[PDB]
Amino acid sequence: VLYVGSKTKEGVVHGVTTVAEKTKEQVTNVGGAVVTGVTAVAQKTVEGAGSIAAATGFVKK
Amino acid sequence: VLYVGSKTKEGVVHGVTTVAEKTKEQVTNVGGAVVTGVTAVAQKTVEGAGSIAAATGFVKK
Amino acid sequence: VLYVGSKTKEGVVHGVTTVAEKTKEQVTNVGGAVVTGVTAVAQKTVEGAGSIAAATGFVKK
Amino acid sequence: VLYVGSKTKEGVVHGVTTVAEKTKEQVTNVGGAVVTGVTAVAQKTVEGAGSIAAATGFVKK
Amino acid sequence: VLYVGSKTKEGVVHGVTTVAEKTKEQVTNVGGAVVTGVTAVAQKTVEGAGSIAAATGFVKK
Amino acid sequence: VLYVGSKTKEGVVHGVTTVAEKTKEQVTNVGGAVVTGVTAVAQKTVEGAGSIAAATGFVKK
Repeated sequence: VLYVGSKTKEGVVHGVTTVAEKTKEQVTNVGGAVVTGVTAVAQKTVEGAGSIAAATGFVKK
Repeated sequence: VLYVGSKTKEGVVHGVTTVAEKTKEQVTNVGGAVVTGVTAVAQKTVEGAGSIAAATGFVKK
Repeated sequence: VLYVGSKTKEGVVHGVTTVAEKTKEQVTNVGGAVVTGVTAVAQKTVEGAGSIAAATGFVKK
Repeated sequence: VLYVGSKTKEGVVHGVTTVAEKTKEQVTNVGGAVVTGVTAVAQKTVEGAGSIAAATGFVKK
Repeated sequence: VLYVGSKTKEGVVHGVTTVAEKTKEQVTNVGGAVVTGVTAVAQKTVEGAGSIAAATGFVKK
Repeated sequence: VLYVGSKTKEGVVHGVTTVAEKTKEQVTNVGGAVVTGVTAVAQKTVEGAGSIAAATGFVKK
């Protein structure tokens, strides 16, 4: 890989905004996965054979 | 891979916005996945054979 | 692959917006996979054999 | 005025919102009035004869 | 004036959202009034012989 | 004026949220008024003959 005089963005995440003033969450999980709210996942390169890169709310049995 | 004088951008997520004033959330998940809200996932390169890159609300058995 | 003085976008997600004032959600998942809300998934390359790139609300058996 | 139990609003401004990501303003005012933004104005009563209540962008020669 | 359990709205504004992704304003002004944005006036009572309630972009001579 | 359990809003302004990432103003005003941003104005009563209640970008000669 060669760059000269370049400005490039790879796997970047930015400017994630949320606005509220009243919010209630009543999660009652027992055995799985519950994801609520804001999250940011940003990779550039991952190598694997059966791997999971960006899991949000994942169960595997 | 060669770049000269380029302003490319690759695998970006930006400017995701949610505006509210009243939110209420009730979940009663027992055995799977319940993802609710805002999630921002961005990659450039993934390698695999049985890989999963961006899993959101994923259940596998 | 070579670039000379080019501005380009590859695999991007921008300017996704939701606006509301009242949101009420009562999901009661019993073992499947429920996704509600906003998610932003963006890659450039996905290499696999039986891979999954962007799964949102995915159940597998 | 004899409220004996009621949920009321009397002259309110709520939930004004503006979404953008690129914005440029160029104003070269010389002798007047220029308004280029977001303004929220709300009253209940005004009095008097020569009265101005909401004067967003007003010139009075 | 009486209210014995009545939910009422008296002169309000809401849900006046606006959305864009590229704005550029180049107003040039010398002698008048210019308004080039979003404004929300919500009043209940105004009175007077020469009253002006909601003037947006007003010139008076 | 009498209240025995009325839940009342009388001249309020809430939730005027605006969102951007890139913003640039180039104001070159002379001898006048220029307003380019966010303002919140909320009154209940103003009393007076020659009265101005909510002036935003006002010039009187």
